[PDB]
Amino acid sequence: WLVDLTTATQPSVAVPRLTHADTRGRPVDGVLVTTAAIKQRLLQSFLKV
Amino acid sequence: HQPLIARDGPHPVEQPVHNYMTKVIDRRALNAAFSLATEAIALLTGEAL
Amino acid sequence: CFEADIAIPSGISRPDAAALQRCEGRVVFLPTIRRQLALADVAHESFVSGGVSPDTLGLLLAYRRRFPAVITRVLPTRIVACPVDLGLTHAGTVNLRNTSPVDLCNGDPVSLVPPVFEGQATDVRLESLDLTLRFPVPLPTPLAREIVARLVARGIRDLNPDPDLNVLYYNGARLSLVADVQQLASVNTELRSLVLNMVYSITEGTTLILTLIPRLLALGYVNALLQMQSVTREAAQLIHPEAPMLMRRLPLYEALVAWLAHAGQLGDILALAPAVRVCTFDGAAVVQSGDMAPVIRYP
Amino acid sequence: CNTLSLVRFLELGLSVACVCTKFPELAYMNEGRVQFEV
Repeated sequence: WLVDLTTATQPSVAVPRLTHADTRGRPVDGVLVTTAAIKQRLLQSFLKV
Repeated sequence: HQPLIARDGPHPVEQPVHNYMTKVIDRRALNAAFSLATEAIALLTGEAL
Repeated sequence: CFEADIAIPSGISRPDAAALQRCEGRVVFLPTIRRQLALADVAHESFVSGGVSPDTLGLLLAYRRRFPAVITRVLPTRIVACPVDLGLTHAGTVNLRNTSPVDLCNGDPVSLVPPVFEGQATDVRLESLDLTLRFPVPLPTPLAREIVARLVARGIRDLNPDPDLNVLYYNGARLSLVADVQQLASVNTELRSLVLNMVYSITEGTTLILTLIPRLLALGYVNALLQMQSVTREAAQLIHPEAPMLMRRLPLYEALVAWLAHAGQLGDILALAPAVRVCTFDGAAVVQSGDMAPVIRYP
Repeated sequence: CNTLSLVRFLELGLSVACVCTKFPELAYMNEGRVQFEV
């Protein structure tokens, strides 16, 4: 369910030139704002980073 | 500049519309305020010392 | 003063922009006094109260309810109005657009309905976002109280037919109330509910008092002093009306509150109280139609 | 009054793999024969 929701949209006409890293090298391409209540039961059952 | 998969067969020819589409910026307020009492007007200026 | 901003919505045309250039100095009504407002609180489409378009009653309920604002400077993306109802008395001079009478050096002008004048005059419509700004008419207190009681009197002769009420001279001018060709047939259907209000509050009370006062005085300082200042007035009205009309206490006193409840409605409805004053400086003391006037805050 | 009127694009790499052979330069040609001997 998430993985299509992860890419139902399409990438914008945008290169930021200032990227948010992943401590290795990896650039971040999404945000996924959620509520506090949903984020709890989502993380502990659908692993993790 | 959208791609073209320019076709075989006698179906007529593809045509690149490299159109300029515009958008429109909104305007927002974002207002904030704070009180100041009847005293501290002579104070913070230098009157009532 | 405390200038309040009304937000211009998205894409309008240049005549819609020029429609915003023919309104610099009008009168605007708004529900709340938030420092940033939108155009959705302004339009005549924001006056719906029962799912239908309001009448001149339904406007004058809101015209006595919500708050006047006068646009000093027009803007792209904003509307600056320094509102009247905020500020101390006789401060914050503002500027209005006159309509056909004078607005003399005094008079304390009053906002009121458009269809007492030309209905599709000052009903300025935005074409792009498709809304309607029906600006009220600023009439001074004597003539504003004059014309409001004439058309409802003209509504009576238009109600159940068989002089001509419409001449009404001003100090100099002859004021043509009748805009005949298409307006007056729309007049008696847009003051339609309102005439019933001026009637039913008269038919109830007079037919209540003529079974109140005969039921009073014998059911004593108010007794003999009832007709003391009403000698040959109320007994004469008891002689005239009770003869050519018809003639129960527990529904009666129940009807006593209900009529007088409707009476307290109409006093807030009618009589058009002054809100802003013309008392200018160094003017010609006499304003003309389409010309500005320095207008000061409180009556 | 703004930029970002730019997108970029190309497509190769797999554009030769599925193709899985190629003769380039066909001249003015009339008939192409390939015969099989099994």
